[PDB]
Amino acid sequence: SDAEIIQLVNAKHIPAYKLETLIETHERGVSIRRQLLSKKLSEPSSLQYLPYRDYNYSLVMGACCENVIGYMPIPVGVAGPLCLDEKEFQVPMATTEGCLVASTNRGCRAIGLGGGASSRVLADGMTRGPVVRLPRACDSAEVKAWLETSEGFAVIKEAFDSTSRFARLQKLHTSIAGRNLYIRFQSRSGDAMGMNMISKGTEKALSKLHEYFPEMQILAVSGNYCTDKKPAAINWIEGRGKSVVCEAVIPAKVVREVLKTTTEAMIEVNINKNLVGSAMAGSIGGYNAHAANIVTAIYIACGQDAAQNVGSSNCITLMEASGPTNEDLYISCTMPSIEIGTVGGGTNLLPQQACLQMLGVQGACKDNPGENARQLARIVCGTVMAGELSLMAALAAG
Amino acid sequence: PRPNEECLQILSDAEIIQLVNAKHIPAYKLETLIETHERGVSIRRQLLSKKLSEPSSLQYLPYRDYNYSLVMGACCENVIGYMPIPVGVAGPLCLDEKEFQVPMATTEGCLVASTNRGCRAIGLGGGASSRVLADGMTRGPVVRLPRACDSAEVKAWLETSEGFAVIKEAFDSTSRFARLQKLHTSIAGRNLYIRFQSRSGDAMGMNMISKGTEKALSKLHEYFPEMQILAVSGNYCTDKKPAAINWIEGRGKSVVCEAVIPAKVVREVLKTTTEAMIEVNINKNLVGSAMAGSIGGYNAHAANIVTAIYIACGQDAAQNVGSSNCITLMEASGPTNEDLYISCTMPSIEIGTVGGGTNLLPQQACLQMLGVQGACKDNPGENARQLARIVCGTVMAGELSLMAALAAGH
Amino acid sequence: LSDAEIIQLVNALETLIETHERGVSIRRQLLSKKLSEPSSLQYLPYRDYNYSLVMGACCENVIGYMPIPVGVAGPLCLDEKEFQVPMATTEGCLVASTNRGCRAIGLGGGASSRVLADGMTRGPVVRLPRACDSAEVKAWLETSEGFAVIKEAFDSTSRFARLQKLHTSIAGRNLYIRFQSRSGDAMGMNMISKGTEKALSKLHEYFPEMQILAVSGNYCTDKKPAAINWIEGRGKSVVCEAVIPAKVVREVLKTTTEAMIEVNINKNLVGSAMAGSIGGYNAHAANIVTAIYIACGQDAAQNVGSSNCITLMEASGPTNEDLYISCTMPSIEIGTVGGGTNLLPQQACLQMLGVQGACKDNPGENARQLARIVCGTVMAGELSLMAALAAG
Amino acid sequence: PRPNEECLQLSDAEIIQLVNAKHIPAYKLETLIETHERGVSIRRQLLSKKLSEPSSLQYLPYRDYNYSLVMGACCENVIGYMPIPVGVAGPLCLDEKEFQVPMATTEGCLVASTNRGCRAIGLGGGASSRVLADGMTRGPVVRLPRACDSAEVKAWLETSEGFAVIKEAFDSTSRFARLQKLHTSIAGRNLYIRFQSRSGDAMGMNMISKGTEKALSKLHEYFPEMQILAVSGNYCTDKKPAAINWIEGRGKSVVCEAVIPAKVVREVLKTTTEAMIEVNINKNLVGSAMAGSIGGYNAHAANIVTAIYIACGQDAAQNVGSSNCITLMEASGPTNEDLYISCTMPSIEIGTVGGGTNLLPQQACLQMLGVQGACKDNPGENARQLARIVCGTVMAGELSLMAALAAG
Ligand SMILES: COCc1c(C(C)C)nc(C(C)C)c(CC[C@@H](O)C[C@@H](O)CC(=O)O)c1-c1ccc(F)cc1
Ligand SMILES: COCc1c(C(C)C)nc(C(C)C)c(CC[C@@H](O)C[C@@H](O)CC(=O)O)c1-c1ccc(F)cc1
Ligand SMILES: COCc1c(C(C)C)nc(C(C)C)c(CC[C@@H](O)C[C@@H](O)CC(=O)O)c1-c1ccc(F)cc1
Ligand SMILES: COCc1c(C(C)C)nc(C(C)C)c(CC[C@@H](O)C[C@@H](O)CC(=O)O)c1-c1ccc(F)cc1
Ligand SMILES: Nc1ncnc2c1ncn2[C@@H]1O[C@H](COP(=O)(O)OP(=O)(O)O)[C@@H](O)[C@H]1O
Ligand SMILES: Nc1ncnc2c1ncn2[C@@H]1O[C@H](COP(=O)(O)OP(=O)(O)O)[C@@H](O)[C@H]1O
Ligand SMILES: Nc1ncnc2c1ncn2[C@@H]1O[C@H](COP(=O)(O)OP(=O)(O)O)[C@@H](O)[C@H]1O
Ligand SMILES: Nc1ncnc2c1ncn2[C@@H]1O[C@H](COP(=O)(O)OP(=O)(O)O)[C@@H](O)[C@H]1O
Ligand SMILES: Nc1ncnc2c1ncn2[C@@H]1O[C@H](COP(=O)(O)OP(=O)(O)O)[C@@H](O)[C@H]1O
Ligand SMILES: Nc1ncnc2c1ncn2[C@@H]1O[C@H](COP(=O)(O)OP(=O)(O)O)[C@@H](O)[C@H]1O
Repeated sequence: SDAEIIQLVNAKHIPAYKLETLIETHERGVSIRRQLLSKKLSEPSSLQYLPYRDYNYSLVMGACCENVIGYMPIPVGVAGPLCLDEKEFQVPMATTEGCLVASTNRGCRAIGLGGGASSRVLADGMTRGPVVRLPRACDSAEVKAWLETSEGFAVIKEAFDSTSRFARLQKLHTSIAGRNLYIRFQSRSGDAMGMNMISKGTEKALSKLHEYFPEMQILAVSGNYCTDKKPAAINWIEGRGKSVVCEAVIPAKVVREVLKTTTEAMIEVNINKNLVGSAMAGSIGGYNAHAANIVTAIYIACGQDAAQNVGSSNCITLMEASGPTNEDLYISCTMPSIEIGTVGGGTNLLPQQACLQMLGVQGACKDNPGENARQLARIVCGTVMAGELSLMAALAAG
Repeated sequence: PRPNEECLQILSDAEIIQLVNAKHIPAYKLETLIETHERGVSIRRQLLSKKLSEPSSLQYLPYRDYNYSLVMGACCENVIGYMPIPVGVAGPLCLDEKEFQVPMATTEGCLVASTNRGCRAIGLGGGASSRVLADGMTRGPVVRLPRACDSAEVKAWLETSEGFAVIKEAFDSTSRFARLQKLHTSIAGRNLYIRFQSRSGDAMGMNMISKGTEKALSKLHEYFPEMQILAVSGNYCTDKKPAAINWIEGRGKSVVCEAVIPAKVVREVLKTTTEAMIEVNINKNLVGSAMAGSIGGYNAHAANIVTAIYIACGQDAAQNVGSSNCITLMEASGPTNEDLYISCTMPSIEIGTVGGGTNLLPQQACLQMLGVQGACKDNPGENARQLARIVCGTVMAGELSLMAALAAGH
Repeated sequence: LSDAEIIQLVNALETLIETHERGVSIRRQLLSKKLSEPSSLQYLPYRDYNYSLVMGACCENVIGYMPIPVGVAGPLCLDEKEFQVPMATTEGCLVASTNRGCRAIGLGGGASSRVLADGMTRGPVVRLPRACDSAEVKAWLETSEGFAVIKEAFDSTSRFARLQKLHTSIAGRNLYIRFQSRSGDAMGMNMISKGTEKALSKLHEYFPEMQILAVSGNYCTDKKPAAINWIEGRGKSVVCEAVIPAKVVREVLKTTTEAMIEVNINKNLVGSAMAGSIGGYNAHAANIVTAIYIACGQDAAQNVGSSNCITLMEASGPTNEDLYISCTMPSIEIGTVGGGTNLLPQQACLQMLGVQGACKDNPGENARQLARIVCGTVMAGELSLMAALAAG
Repeated sequence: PRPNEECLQLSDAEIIQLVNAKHIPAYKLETLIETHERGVSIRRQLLSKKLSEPSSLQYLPYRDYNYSLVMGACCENVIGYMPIPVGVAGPLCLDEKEFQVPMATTEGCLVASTNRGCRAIGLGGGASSRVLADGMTRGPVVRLPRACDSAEVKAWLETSEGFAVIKEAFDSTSRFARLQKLHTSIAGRNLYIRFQSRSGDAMGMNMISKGTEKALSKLHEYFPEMQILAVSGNYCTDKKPAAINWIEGRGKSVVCEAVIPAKVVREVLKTTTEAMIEVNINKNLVGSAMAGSIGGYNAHAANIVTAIYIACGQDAAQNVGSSNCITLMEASGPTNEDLYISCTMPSIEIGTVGGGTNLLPQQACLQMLGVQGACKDNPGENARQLARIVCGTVMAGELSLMAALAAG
């Protein structure tokens, strides 16, 4: 019984996190971990409203989380339809910020009444940037030159690509800092965000490189040159994951009636807030109003890694006068580094798979690998554009 | 399935759907038409379900038994259910002579485990110490004057003791927690960006600062009638976008944390040496981030910890953008210089224990678990400050663990 | 003694020898023997130059001087005055294009400028045993009493040294302190350093465990790009503006207001954004800043931060066909006394502008006037080059 | 003083009379007169009357200078020249050679401190350097009607075929115009294209601008709807701080290194290896990080770059990006008491042919280094050698100044 397992565990031997190994059932393991934790709290009843029952923990234990004590429910709203590339999407948004889903929905409506939005994927490739060290800068220079010859690259590419069917080493960007050499490996990864896959490829590639340069020390599989989950100019300038651009034209009438403002007022706010304002703040990649809000809500709803909102949110929002009389609104959003996937990680869980299915991009695209992930990136870029339209109209109106 | 003329009373499921499609009523008004909250949701799902390519795609999206009462008109719209995020626990975290059991909402494997290991190394080292260096949420509107000479005049005016006092009075009249601290202004030709900074009790303070800013700008307008208020936010805050200003001047809570890990613990718990950790920290977190052209990203993975705690505690997760700013430093310490000194400095943790998502019960549970839920009666803001310290300490545990693993390499 | 005699004595200068010009001749001969082209030095000038002002103040191991052509652009109609701007450069068409920009402004009724802030900085890095201690020092530095004592100590070092504010930043047990102060008409580097050393010494008396790691911890920030100079300013922060009549844009600049605006937005704002620029939202401020700095005896290496600029353009007037233009430069590091401004030729260029030496009546006014002149000339430079790009 | 309508054959005051009468612009004095120095003397006299103190130009030299090289090439409305003291630091032991480095500056102790740095390196066995990349850039901004079109152009430019045709049109403009990679970036319907190419021993601006013009003209044939907004869209990026130059390089990317024996650090630099390291990490790495620097992880590279640039006829305004540098220091040797130091400079914009290097005095400083003009047999080698020299001198400068800060 629980009372029995509790005193057996209190007898040090087994730690609270070794409950999924002993106890013959997931949910009970959680209940037992909770009771044990409750007694260590200044308020033993604090867990009362934290849910944990009837959740499919089979897919979570040993793949997505440890020392599980329940789950956190995030309200999921829906914005749409989003008319993108001649299709209609109903976008799931997990958030606790009031008016976010509503304002984004309004943005979607303005786009719909404007004939829809168009998007293009400009680049696709997840990255990993390890740091290695040579005895001297002259040696690291030699390695860089070697990696730059067609023969050196081919050897590394072969080693990298042997690790998986989706591992296709695209290019290599190397940077030297004295005797240190940072190597940025880039590769597609089917419909997976590709972090783990690229890591495996990187470890195999660095090993092959160690044979030709035995004096090379592999300091860290990640030397922050990726760059993963930290702001960096490199992701903005060279891209990371999926680089996407979206656009739409909003008829003056729609700007007037749906957005409650004018094209001229929107343009003036965009230039002075999103361009000049971000410039005065010393921003690198943050030339937008609130891309992070949309990226985050969709990421949580679709099982993405929410911490990747850091670089995935990079965006430059542009607005221009358009049309016969210059009263129509041209708008574009360019996002160079959307880190996303429809396979693996949190996308392996059922509730998040439901939101992905809702968009028609769940799991692998069997006939065209990577297409589901690309479609999801396009959807994110389009929804961000709807979000930018709506919030900017509100700011422009006062 | 009764006809529409009869259905105008106060009925059946298929009938509401037929009344919705017929009288063209937007799905978002379902909360004001049906009896429960859960049924408004169920109908919305049913309406939504026909507009899909896979009508059964919502099958596993939970929606039943959720307390929508607190969500409606406050946290979300067009609700079709909720998304469960697994919550793990890392700890105890020995911080400032207390012990914390940190809730972490995540779907990334080994994150909670590695962070837990980091907590253990710290506990064995005698614990961590933290300090709140600054506290003040900001809002940075952009106004325009006819000429740069006029915007310069406004800037100078805002810089006199009398001008500031007038603005501070106007700003502070809007709320009991609104305490205008300072003003940072920047000019770009005829544009003037004004960064208002103020404490806000235990609330993250976005809404309170906006109200204060609107009252202050209105007052400023009385002194300079030719001033045009272009946007209540001119990106000079800066909210949810990377910016050097948050890194250099801070935003929300600026915090520093530190600990010393005995060589023995580095060896046995972290599976490496102090010397290897230091070498990885310098060449990855300092030199690597420098080569990548990073502003404020001199850390290994602060964003992972900040995000997991933010989701579990009802914070605004989109604020992970600036809240994640962190510089992690490591150095040789002790008699033989073999013990590991580690510090994490986070200038812009945007956080709160009142309002927004913290008004929901499940997230209040995670906040209670930390002992920082809601307002602090006897010392306003203390709960939010305590939460920021906890976030900074957990990030440091996360940095310790991940760096040890990278240092041990293979 | 001959020259080959003194040379032989050195093997087996201005201190030993009597003449200044002779000591240079000797050094040139001594150095001549180590080069693989000893004749190369024949075209490097050295005679008829008074090394008196240079020795022990501006340069060492002097082997001559480098002549930089000085051109003149103007008149520059700024704040109801007219300036003839000296520009030392070797880049063809720079002076000419800048002159054209000046003409467009003159025809537009002139330019207006304002100095928004004035204060040179020095940002030393100190260390405490623990982050908790550095936090304590920061808190103390932010109290009115703590600032008062540091200020008293800083200001006691010179008549001009006046401490304005303190910006402190923590990195674990490290504490970076940015001292900002006016400095009369001097660029103020040396003066601020003296003040900083006296202030840190005083701070040490309150916190004996504090280690002064370096008088400069790169938090100033001097001669390296940094967001801190852009956001908080350094030296003189200046804004300049003008309106160019549609006719002038058409006839002098050979383009239209609409084309200029479109180039400014997509080049200076969007382009600089795509490039990941911090403070480089302009076309070529560095060209003007550098040419004037060399001609006026400023420290040319300071072109790094001094060049920070955001150039803005918009439609103005009744029919919205006139060109409104502004340039905002947050960190112009400049001076009219000390350093290279102590030399006669550079003093001539400063006199040409009417800002040489100290402004006895109001210290700092000459330096402020020079900063305004630099900002206005940059604006003329931006107008001209942008017109050329908008046209083709 | 003869009458105006007589003089067309005359004195100084006669030229003045004519100019002030017909409102003939001062820059015309070059074509108007027959000589050069007299055109300068007349411009000064004319200018002197437009000054609040007509005696201003008294100490600004103009006599005995070679204006033939300047006129129509380096400067306009010339009123004289500005003398910048030139000091010498060295020998600089770099790659088994010895260099005597010319430095034009007015900052006291700069040459001296740099000289000390050179001595510490010499006594340490010298420094080694490598050129990692070479390629000047120009980054124009073009516009298409829609983002979908600009994306099509980007994709087209990325094919081996599309590139070849671009490389052709670009290369056909010069002997040295040899186009390497293309880096494109999209911002909605805007497309920024960064052309990168070697340029022999020339810094490369004009050369690459020409290639870019012909490449864009070529691209306009495949895309008639493409509008060339500006030959430079700030994506180069030239003379403005930018992360792109730091990350992708511009001009010459160079790395330099040396090891300084503990004894030398102690006796010449007056400090210890341990103190130097501690200052480097907390000033050049952490300090620059706290300041929000992009590419400024050094103590004073700009000082050395500027002094050498002025002395060698380089474009001094290029000190903005050319100064980018990350200075690194670490414990080395058996006893781990020796000082390892490296400086990495990704974007040194330099040349030994063209611009100010066409003038004699600056050619003297270039000859002093043995890199003047074109390298007949190995094009670009002189410019590369100059970049290595700059990187090595910066390293000497960093060593010396850091030692002084460490000692206190
Ligand atoms: C006037 O309110 C505008 C508004 C709206 C409306 C569309 C309902 N929605 C949101 C939300 C519901 C989308 C936010 C606030 C958005 C916030 O998350 C991000 C924002 O702070 C980023 C920035 O612009 O700097 C703001 C809003 C934005 C900035 C303000 F100062 C005040 C209010
Ligand atoms: C070798 O594995 C190290 C490791 C561990 C271990 C402590 C379990 N946990 C995580 C996780 C579970 C904490 C991550 C990966 C962490 C990832 O989210 C952020 C990381 O990418 C940040 C960065 O350093 O750039 C990595 C890991 C880090 C860098 C790699 F290249 C590969 C794997
Ligand atoms: C078509 O020529 C434009 C022109 C002019 C004209 C005003 C004579 N002058 C200069 C000079 C004489 C001012 C430069 C070249 C200016 C150069 O120094 C800086 C510039 O490169 C900064 C930038 O805009 O990125 C350029 C020019 C600028 C960019 C080109 F691509 C080509 C030519
Ligand atoms: C204590 O003097 C150190 C010293 C020396 C010595 C080699 C004589 N030379 C120079 C000169 C002569 C090389 C400078 C001053 C150097 C200055 O130009 C750049 C410097 O400011 C960059 C930085 O370190 O942030 C400084 C110096 C540097 C920083 C100070 F705070 C004070 C003095
Ligand atoms: N509660 C809500 N849920 C979803 N969308 C909403 C909500 N409120 C407003 N919207 C969006 O905002 C737009 C504006 O609606 P509203 O404020 O009622 O003004 P109007 O009647 O003038 O359109 C709607 O078309 C809808 O897309
Ligand atoms: N079409 C596909 N795209 C991507 N991954 C696929 C596909 N089909 C199968 N897979 C499998 O899924 C893995 C990616 O998921 P995972 O290992 O969780 O890593 P990550 O979440 O870091 O991308 C691949 O290594 C491969 O085994
Ligand atoms: N599943 C897990 N959940 C939580 N913490 C974990 C988990 N696995 C490991 N840890 C952390 O990692 C530390 C290392 O334990 P383990 O991997 O068994 O190695 P060792 O037995 O060599 O110490 C533990 O003290 C704990 O803090
Ligand atoms: N060599 C020069 N020196 C100084 N200013 C010049 C020079 N050439 C042109 N300018 C300036 O540029 C403007 C352009 O004149 P010019 O080159 O003759 O072309 P245009 O008359 O076709 O506009 C003039 O107003 C003048 O101020
Ligand atoms: N009006 C003035 N403004 C500034 N400095 C002045 C003034 N009058 C005299 N001075 C002197 O000139 C010195 C400034 O020159 P210097 O020490 O070389 O420093 P800087 O680096 O600022 O040029 C001051 O210390 C002071 O003795
Ligand atoms: N070896 C060489 N390398 C480069 N340029 C050379 C060489 N030999 C002759 N030249 C000529 O010198 C020019 C370089 O000077 P210039 O056109 O002013 O351009 P820049 O100074 O901007 O590099 C080249 O365009 C070419 O005509």
